[PDB]
Amino acid sequence: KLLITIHDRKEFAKFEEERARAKWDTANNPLYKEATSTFTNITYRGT
Amino acid sequence: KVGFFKRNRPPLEEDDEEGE
Repeated sequence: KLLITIHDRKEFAKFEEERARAKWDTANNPLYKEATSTFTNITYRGT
Repeated sequence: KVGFFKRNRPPLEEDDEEGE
């Protein structure tokens, strides 16, 4: 009767979203620098 | 056939499957 063990091993199949979802998704969109996607043309330099 | 009907139908309709 594996139809249960094989049908139960699937429990982790979708749970794969729950984990990534967790509470605050372990990632409150930190961004850090996503807005200004223009990271300048490597022309940094400064004085 | 077993847990399938008794795993996703109970939280909604205690039906089997074909009848959803």
